[PDB]
Amino acid sequence: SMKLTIPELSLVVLIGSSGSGKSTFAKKHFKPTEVISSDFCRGLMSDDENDQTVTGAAFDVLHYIVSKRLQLGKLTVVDATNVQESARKPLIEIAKDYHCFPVAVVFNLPEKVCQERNKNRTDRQVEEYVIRKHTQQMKKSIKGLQREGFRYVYILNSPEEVEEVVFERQP
Amino acid sequence: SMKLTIPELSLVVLIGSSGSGKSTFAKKHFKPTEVISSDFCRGLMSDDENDQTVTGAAFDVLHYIVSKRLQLGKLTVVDATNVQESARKPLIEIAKDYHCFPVAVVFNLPEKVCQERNKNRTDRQVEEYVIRKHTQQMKKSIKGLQREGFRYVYILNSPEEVEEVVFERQP
Ligand SMILES: O=c1ccn([C@@H]2O[C@H](COP(=O)(O)OP(=O)(O)OP(=O)(O)O)[C@@H](O)[C@H]2O)c(=O)[nH]1
Ligand SMILES: O=c1ccn([C@@H]2O[C@H](COP(=O)(O)OP(=O)(O)OP(=O)(O)O)[C@@H](O)[C@H]2O)c(=O)[nH]1
Ligand SMILES: [Mg+2]
Ligand SMILES: [Mg+2]
Ligand code: NA
Repeated sequence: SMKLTIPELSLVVLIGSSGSGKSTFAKKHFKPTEVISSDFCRGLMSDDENDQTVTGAAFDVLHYIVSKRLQLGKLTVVDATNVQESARKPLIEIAKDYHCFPVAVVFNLPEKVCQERNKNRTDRQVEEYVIRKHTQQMKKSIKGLQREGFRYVYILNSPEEVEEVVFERQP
Repeated sequence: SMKLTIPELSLVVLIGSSGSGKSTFAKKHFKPTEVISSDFCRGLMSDDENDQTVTGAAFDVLHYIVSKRLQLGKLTVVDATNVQESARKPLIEIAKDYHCFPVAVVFNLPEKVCQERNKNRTDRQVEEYVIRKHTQQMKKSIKGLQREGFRYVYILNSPEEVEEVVFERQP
Protein backbone atom coordinates (compact mmCIF):
# COMPACT_ATOMS: atom_id res chain seq x y z
CA SER A 1 0.00 0.00 0.00
CA MET A 2 1.04 3.61 -0.44
CA LYS A 3 0.11 5.43 2.75
CA LEU A 4 -0.46 9.15 2.22
CA THR A 5 -0.84 11.11 5.40
CA ILE A 6 -3.27 14.00 5.46
CA PRO A 7 -4.35 16.09 8.37
CA GLU A 8 -7.99 15.85 9.38
CA LEU A 9 -8.25 19.51 8.27
CA SER A 10 -6.90 19.48 4.73
CA LEU A 11 -7.66 20.94 1.35
CA VAL A 12 -6.92 18.05 -0.94
CA VAL A 13 -6.18 19.37 -4.39
CA LEU A 14 -6.43 16.71 -7.06
CA ILE A 15 -4.12 17.49 -9.97
CA GLY A 16 -4.50 15.67 -13.22
CA SER A 17 -5.51 15.59 -16.84
CA SER A 18 -9.06 14.97 -17.87
CA GLY A 19 -9.36 11.17 -17.83
CA SER A 20 -6.63 10.69 -15.19
CA GLY A 21 -9.25 9.38 -12.81
CA LYS A 22 -9.58 12.24 -10.37
CA SER A 23 -13.29 11.83 -9.80
CA THR A 24 -13.05 8.07 -9.60
CA PHE A 25 -10.30 8.41 -7.03
CA ALA A 26 -12.27 11.05 -5.14
CA LYS A 27 -15.33 8.77 -4.96
CA LYS A 28 -13.24 5.85 -3.72
CA HIS A 29 -11.35 7.79 -1.08
CA PHE A 30 -13.61 10.55 0.22
CA LYS A 31 -17.23 11.21 1.20
CA PRO A 32 -19.42 12.68 -1.58
CA THR A 33 -19.99 15.92 0.32
CA GLU A 34 -16.25 16.34 0.89
CA VAL A 35 -15.75 16.57 -2.87
CA ILE A 36 -16.36 19.80 -4.77
CA SER A 37 -15.90 19.39 -8.51
CA SER A 38 -15.61 21.89 -11.30
CA ASP A 39 -18.29 19.97 -13.24
CA PHE A 40 -20.61 20.47 -10.33
CA CYS A 41 -19.92 24.19 -10.04
CA ARG A 42 -20.33 24.77 -13.78
CA GLY A 43 -23.61 22.91 -13.54
CA LEU A 44 -24.86 25.49 -11.07
CA MET A 45 -24.23 28.18 -13.67
CA SER A 46 -25.55 26.42 -16.77
CA ASP A 47 -27.23 23.16 -17.81
CA ASP A 48 -25.40 23.59 -21.12
CA GLU A 49 -22.12 21.74 -20.49
CA ASN A 50 -20.25 23.26 -23.45
CA ASP A 51 -20.93 26.81 -22.21
CA GLN A 52 -17.44 28.30 -21.94
CA THR A 53 -18.87 31.64 -20.81
CA VAL A 54 -19.70 30.36 -17.31
CA THR A 55 -16.22 28.96 -16.59
CA GLY A 56 -15.05 32.04 -14.64
CA ALA A 57 -18.10 32.19 -12.42
CA ALA A 58 -17.85 28.45 -11.84
CA PHE A 59 -14.24 28.90 -10.64
CA ASP A 60 -15.46 31.70 -8.39
CA VAL A 61 -18.29 29.52 -7.11
CA LEU A 62 -15.88 26.58 -6.57
CA HIS A 63 -13.51 28.79 -4.60
CA TYR A 64 -16.28 30.23 -2.51
CA ILE A 65 -17.86 26.87 -1.58
CA VAL A 66 -14.42 25.51 -0.68
CA SER A 67 -13.71 28.66 1.37
CA LYS A 68 -16.92 28.24 3.36
CA ARG A 69 -16.29 24.50 3.95
CA LEU A 70 -12.72 25.02 5.15
CA GLN A 71 -13.97 27.92 7.25
CA LEU A 72 -16.23 25.37 8.93
CA GLY A 73 -13.18 23.14 9.34
CA LYS A 74 -14.44 20.55 6.89
CA LEU A 75 -11.90 18.59 4.87
CA THR A 76 -12.50 19.37 1.24
CA VAL A 77 -11.28 17.82 -1.97
CA VAL A 78 -11.09 19.89 -5.12
CA ASP A 79 -11.97 17.65 -8.02
CA ALA A 80 -10.79 19.71 -10.95
CA THR A 81 -7.89 19.37 -13.36
CA ASN A 82 -5.83 21.96 -11.47
CA VAL A 83 -2.95 21.62 -13.92
CA GLN A 84 -2.51 25.40 -14.27
CA GLU A 85 -0.71 27.32 -11.55
CA SER A 86 -3.35 30.02 -11.85
CA ALA A 87 -5.98 27.51 -10.69
CA ARG A 88 -3.90 26.24 -7.79
CA LYS A 89 -2.91 29.63 -6.47
CA PRO A 90 -6.28 30.72 -5.10
CA LEU A 91 -6.83 27.26 -3.55
CA ILE A 92 -3.57 27.51 -1.65
CA GLU A 93 -4.51 30.98 -0.42
CA ILE A 94 -7.89 29.71 0.65
CA ALA A 95 -6.26 26.83 2.50
CA LYS A 96 -3.84 29.13 4.26
CA ASP A 97 -6.60 31.70 4.98
CA TYR A 98 -8.49 29.15 7.04
CA HIS A 99 -5.38 27.46 8.43
CA CYS A 100 -5.79 24.21 6.54
CA PHE A 101 -3.00 22.14 4.99
CA PRO A 102 -3.10 22.25 1.21
CA VAL A 103 -2.24 18.79 -0.08
CA ALA A 104 -1.41 18.08 -3.69
CA VAL A 105 -2.33 14.67 -5.07
CA VAL A 106 -0.92 14.42 -8.53
CA PHE A 107 -2.06 11.89 -11.08
CA ASN A 108 1.22 11.62 -12.88
CA LEU A 109 -0.06 9.10 -15.43
CA PRO A 110 1.02 8.88 -19.06
CA GLU A 111 -1.04 10.83 -21.62
CA LYS A 112 -1.95 7.57 -23.37
CA VAL A 113 -3.63 6.17 -20.25
CA CYS A 114 -5.81 9.29 -19.98
CA GLN A 115 -6.54 9.38 -23.69
CA GLU A 116 -7.74 5.76 -23.61
CA ARG A 117 -9.96 6.15 -20.55
CA ASN A 118 -11.40 9.24 -22.21
CA LYS A 119 -12.33 7.34 -25.37
CA ASN A 120 -13.86 4.59 -23.22
CA ARG A 121 -15.94 7.02 -21.18
CA THR A 122 -19.71 6.82 -21.48
CA ASP A 123 -20.58 9.77 -19.23
CA ARG A 124 -18.92 12.69 -20.99
CA GLN A 125 -15.77 13.12 -23.07
CA VAL A 126 -13.26 15.82 -23.99
CA GLU A 127 -11.37 16.20 -27.23
CA GLU A 128 -7.94 14.61 -27.46
CA TYR A 129 -6.15 17.97 -27.67
CA VAL A 130 -7.51 18.85 -24.21
CA ILE A 131 -5.81 15.85 -22.57
CA ARG A 132 -2.54 16.36 -24.42
CA LYS A 133 -2.41 19.89 -23.08
CA HIS A 134 -3.51 18.89 -19.58
CA THR A 135 -0.82 16.20 -19.40
CA GLN A 136 1.96 18.62 -20.42
CA GLN A 137 0.63 21.16 -17.93
CA MET A 138 0.42 18.57 -15.14
CA LYS A 139 4.00 17.51 -15.81
CA LYS A 140 5.32 21.07 -15.82
CA SER A 141 3.63 21.63 -12.47
CA ILE A 142 5.13 18.83 -10.41
CA LYS A 143 8.53 20.30 -9.48
CA GLY A 144 7.09 23.56 -8.18
CA LEU A 145 4.19 22.32 -6.08
CA GLN A 146 5.94 22.43 -2.73
CA ARG A 147 7.19 25.96 -3.46
CA GLU A 148 3.60 26.91 -4.42
CA GLY A 149 2.60 26.31 -0.81
CA PHE A 150 1.41 22.71 -0.78
CA ARG A 151 2.46 21.33 2.60
CA TYR A 152 2.36 17.72 1.40
CA VAL A 153 3.05 16.78 -2.18
CA TYR A 154 2.11 13.22 -3.23
CA ILE A 155 2.96 12.23 -6.76
CA LEU A 156 1.29 9.08 -7.99
CA ASN A 157 3.42 7.81 -10.86
CA SER A 158 1.39 4.91 -12.24
CA PRO A 159 -2.09 3.33 -12.13
CA GLU A 160 -0.81 0.76 -9.62
CA GLU A 161 0.46 3.45 -7.29
CA VAL A 162 -2.91 5.25 -7.58
CA GLU A 163 -4.70 1.98 -6.83
CA GLU A 164 -2.51 1.30 -3.79
CA VAL A 165 -3.19 4.64 -2.12
CA VAL A 166 -4.53 4.62 1.40
CA PHE A 167 -5.05 7.91 3.17
CA GLU A 168 -4.23 8.02 6.83
CA ARG A 169 -5.93 11.07 8.38
CA GLN A 170 -3.60 10.95 11.38
CA PRO A 171 -3.25 14.64 12.26
CA SER B 1 8.83 30.25 4.57
CA MET B 2 8.97 26.61 3.43
CA LYS B 3 7.26 24.64 6.16
CA LEU B 4 8.23 20.95 6.36
CA THR B 5 6.14 18.83 8.67
CA ILE B 6 7.76 15.89 10.41
CA PRO B 7 6.34 13.67 13.12
CA GLU B 8 8.05 13.61 16.52
CA LEU B 9 9.10 10.03 15.75
CA SER B 10 10.98 10.54 12.51
CA LEU B 11 14.00 9.18 10.80
CA VAL B 12 15.03 12.20 8.82
CA VAL B 13 17.13 11.11 5.89
CA LEU B 14 19.17 13.88 4.31
CA ILE B 15 19.85 13.28 0.64
CA GLY B 16 22.45 15.33 -1.13
CA SER B 17 25.77 15.44 -2.88
CA SER B 18 28.97 16.14 -1.03
CA GLY B 19 28.97 19.91 -0.62
CA SER B 20 25.18 20.24 -0.80
CA GLY B 21 25.04 21.60 2.75
CA LYS B 22 23.60 18.56 4.57
CA SER B 23 25.65 18.92 7.75
CA THR B 24 25.22 22.71 7.76
CA PHE B 25 21.48 22.20 7.40
CA ALA B 26 21.48 19.50 10.09
CA LYS B 27 23.30 21.76 12.54
CA LYS B 28 20.86 24.64 11.91
CA HIS B 29 17.67 22.61 12.26
CA PHE B 30 18.44 19.83 14.73
CA LYS B 31 20.11 19.11 18.06
CA PRO B 32 23.61 17.64 17.77
CA THR B 33 22.65 14.32 19.37
CA GLU B 34 19.74 14.02 16.93
CA VAL B 35 22.25 14.04 14.08
CA ILE B 36 24.25 10.94 13.18
CA SER B 37 26.70 11.52 10.37
CA SER B 38 28.65 8.99 8.34
CA ASP B 39 31.74 11.14 9.01
CA PHE B 40 31.32 10.88 12.75
CA CYS B 41 30.98 7.07 12.54
CA ARG B 42 34.01 6.81 10.27
CA GLY B 43 35.91 8.91 12.84
CA LEU B 44 35.15 6.31 15.52
CA MET B 45 37.04 3.78 13.41
CA SER B 46 39.93 5.94 12.19
CA ASP B 47 41.92 9.11 12.82
CA ASP B 48 42.35 9.77 9.13
CA GLU B 49 39.70 12.10 7.71
CA ASN B 50 37.36 10.47 5.21
CA ASP B 51 39.36 7.24 5.72
CA GLN B 52 37.94 5.18 2.88
CA THR B 53 39.34 1.94 4.28
CA VAL B 54 36.75 1.67 7.10
CA THR B 55 33.61 2.63 5.15
CA GLY B 56 31.68 -0.59 5.69
CA ALA B 57 32.38 -0.51 9.43
CA ALA B 58 31.41 3.17 9.54
CA PHE B 59 28.01 2.53 7.93
CA ASP B 60 27.45 -0.53 10.18
CA VAL B 61 28.04 1.71 13.16
CA LEU B 62 25.73 4.33 11.70
CA HIS B 63 22.97 1.80 11.23
CA TYR B 64 23.48 0.41 14.68
CA ILE B 65 23.47 3.82 16.38
CA VAL B 66 20.44 4.94 14.36
CA SER B 67 18.59 1.72 15.22
CA LYS B 68 19.33 2.12 18.95
CA ARG B 69 18.11 5.73 18.90
CA LEU B 70 14.88 4.90 17.09
CA GLN B 71 14.46 2.04 19.55
CA LEU B 72 14.45 4.64 22.30
CA GLY B 73 11.86 6.44 20.19
CA LYS B 74 14.21 9.32 19.54
CA LEU B 75 14.09 11.47 16.40
CA THR B 76 17.21 10.86 14.36
CA VAL B 77 18.69 12.60 11.36
CA VAL B 78 20.94 10.62 9.09
CA ASP B 79 23.60 12.94 7.78
CA ALA B 80 25.14 11.03 4.92
CA THR B 81 24.95 11.36 1.12
CA ASN B 82 22.12 8.83 0.85
CA VAL B 83 22.05 9.28 -2.91
CA GLN B 84 22.12 5.54 -3.43
CA GLU B 85 19.03 3.44 -2.96
CA SER B 86 21.20 0.79 -1.32
CA ALA B 87 22.11 3.36 1.33
CA ARG B 88 18.49 4.55 1.80
CA LYS B 89 16.73 1.19 1.90
CA PRO B 90 18.26 -0.01 5.15
CA LEU B 91 17.31 3.31 6.79
CA ILE B 92 13.73 2.82 5.59
CA GLU B 93 13.72 -0.74 6.91
CA ILE B 94 15.24 0.40 10.22
CA ALA B 95 12.54 3.06 10.49
CA LYS B 96 9.74 0.63 9.71
CA ASP B 97 11.06 -1.85 12.31
CA TYR B 98 11.03 0.72 15.08
CA HIS B 99 7.67 2.02 13.90
CA CYS B 100 9.07 5.38 12.86
CA PHE B 101 8.22 7.58 9.89
CA PRO B 102 11.03 7.88 7.36
CA VAL B 103 11.25 11.39 5.94
CA ALA B 104 13.30 12.38 2.90
CA VAL B 105 14.84 15.84 2.68
CA VAL B 106 16.49 16.20 -0.68
CA PHE B 107 19.10 18.82 -1.48
CA ASN B 108 18.20 19.12 -5.14
CA LEU B 109 20.77 21.84 -5.74
CA PRO B 110 22.55 22.31 -9.04
CA GLU B 111 25.89 20.52 -9.23
CA LYS B 112 27.84 23.75 -9.65
CA VAL B 113 26.50 25.01 -6.31
CA CYS B 114 28.00 21.95 -4.59
CA GLN B 115 31.22 22.20 -6.61
CA GLU B 116 31.69 25.79 -5.50
CA ARG B 117 31.08 25.04 -1.86
CA ASN B 118 33.42 22.06 -2.12
CA LYS B 119 36.40 24.23 -3.11
CA ASN B 120 35.94 26.57 -0.17
CA ARG B 121 35.85 23.82 2.40
CA THR B 122 38.55 23.87 5.01
CA ASP B 123 37.42 20.64 6.58
CA ARG B 124 37.72 18.24 3.66
CA GLN B 125 37.12 18.26 -0.09
CA VAL B 126 36.29 15.69 -2.73
CA GLU B 127 37.24 15.55 -6.39
CA GLU B 128 34.82 17.10 -8.88
CA TYR B 129 33.77 13.73 -10.29
CA VAL B 130 32.45 12.66 -6.89
CA ILE B 131 30.05 15.59 -6.76
CA ARG B 132 29.06 15.10 -10.38
CA LYS B 133 28.17 11.50 -9.58
CA HIS B 134 26.37 12.32 -6.31
CA THR B 135 24.27 14.95 -8.10
CA GLN B 136 23.37 12.52 -10.86
CA GLN B 137 22.49 9.88 -8.31
CA MET B 138 20.46 12.33 -6.23
CA LYS B 139 18.49 13.50 -9.27
CA LYS B 140 17.70 9.95 -10.36
CA SER B 141 16.56 9.21 -6.83
CA ILE B 142 13.88 11.86 -6.51
CA LYS B 143 10.93 10.36 -8.39
CA GLY B 144 10.99 7.02 -6.59
CA LEU B 145 11.49 8.20 -3.00
CA GLN B 146 7.80 8.00 -1.99
CA ARG B 147 7.57 4.53 -3.48
CA GLU B 148 10.77 3.53 -1.59
CA GLY B 149 8.85 4.04 1.61
CA PHE B 150 9.47 7.64 2.52
CA ARG B 151 6.21 8.88 4.12
CA TYR B 152 7.02 12.53 3.44
CA VAL B 153 9.26 13.61 0.58
CA TYR B 154 10.54 17.17 0.69
CA ILE B 155 12.54 18.42 -2.26
CA LEU B 156 14.47 21.65 -1.82
CA ASN B 157 15.24 22.98 -5.29
CA SER B 158 17.47 25.97 -4.55
CA PRO B 159 19.55 27.57 -1.79
CA GLU B 160 16.67 30.03 -1.37
CA GLU B 161 14.27 27.18 -0.65
CA VAL B 162 16.87 25.49 1.58
CA GLU B 163 17.37 28.75 3.46
CA GLU B 164 13.59 29.21 3.90
CA VAL B 165 13.07 25.80 5.47
CA VAL B 166 11.41 25.56 8.85
CA PHE B 167 10.47 22.24 10.42
CA GLU B 168 7.17 21.64 12.17
CA ARG B 169 7.31 18.66 14.50
CA GLN B 170 3.83 17.25 15.02
CA PRO B 171 4.00 15.14 18.19
O1 LIG C 1 -8.30 3.19 -12.45
C1 LIG C 1 -9.13 3.70 -13.26
C2 LIG C 1 -9.62 4.97 -13.03
C3 LIG C 1 -10.51 5.55 -13.93
N1 LIG C 1 -10.89 4.85 -15.00
C4 LIG C 1 -11.83 5.37 -15.98
O2 LIG C 1 -11.34 6.57 -16.55
C5 LIG C 1 -12.44 7.38 -16.95
C6 LIG C 1 -12.16 8.81 -16.48
O3 LIG C 1 -12.19 8.81 -15.06
P1 LIG C 1 -12.67 10.07 -14.17
O4 LIG C 1 -14.02 10.55 -14.66
O5 LIG C 1 -12.42 9.69 -12.72
O6 LIG C 1 -11.55 11.09 -14.67
P2 LIG C 1 -11.39 12.62 -14.26
O7 LIG C 1 -12.40 12.98 -13.19
O8 LIG C 1 -9.91 12.82 -14.04
O9 LIG C 1 -11.82 13.33 -15.65
P3 LIG C 1 -12.37 14.87 -15.82
O10 LIG C 1 -13.59 14.97 -14.94
O11 LIG C 1 -11.23 15.78 -15.44
O12 LIG C 1 -12.72 14.87 -17.30
C7 LIG C 1 -13.69 6.77 -16.33
O13 LIG C 1 -14.50 6.12 -17.34
C8 LIG C 1 -13.16 5.75 -15.36
O14 LIG C 1 -14.03 4.62 -15.28
C9 LIG C 1 -10.37 3.57 -15.23
O15 LIG C 1 -10.76 2.95 -16.26
N2 LIG C 1 -9.51 3.02 -14.36
O1 LIG D 1 23.96 27.57 2.43
C1 LIG D 1 25.12 27.12 2.47
C2 LIG D 1 25.39 25.92 3.12
C3 LIG D 1 26.69 25.43 3.18
N1 LIG D 1 27.68 26.12 2.60
C4 LIG D 1 29.07 25.63 2.65
O2 LIG D 1 29.31 24.50 1.81
C5 LIG D 1 30.30 23.65 2.40
C6 LIG D 1 29.83 22.20 2.46
O3 LIG D 1 28.67 22.15 3.29
P1 LIG D 1 28.36 20.85 4.20
O4 LIG D 1 29.66 20.30 4.74
O5 LIG D 1 27.24 21.16 5.17
O6 LIG D 1 27.90 19.87 3.00
P2 LIG D 1 27.61 18.29 3.23
O7 LIG D 1 27.61 18.03 4.71
O8 LIG D 1 26.39 18.06 2.36
O9 LIG D 1 28.88 17.56 2.51
P3 LIG D 1 29.48 16.06 2.85
O10 LIG D 1 29.57 15.98 4.35
O11 LIG D 1 28.49 15.14 2.19
O12 LIG D 1 30.76 16.12 2.05
C7 LIG D 1 30.54 24.13 3.81
O13 LIG D 1 31.81 24.79 3.84
C8 LIG D 1 29.44 25.14 4.04
O14 LIG D 1 29.88 26.21 4.88
C9 LIG D 1 27.37 27.34 1.95
O15 LIG D 1 28.27 28.00 1.40
N2 LIG D 1 26.12 27.81 1.90
MG1 LIG E 1 -14.03 14.14 -13.20
MG1 LIG F 1 28.52 16.65 5.85
NA1 NA G 1 -8.87 5.24 -7.79
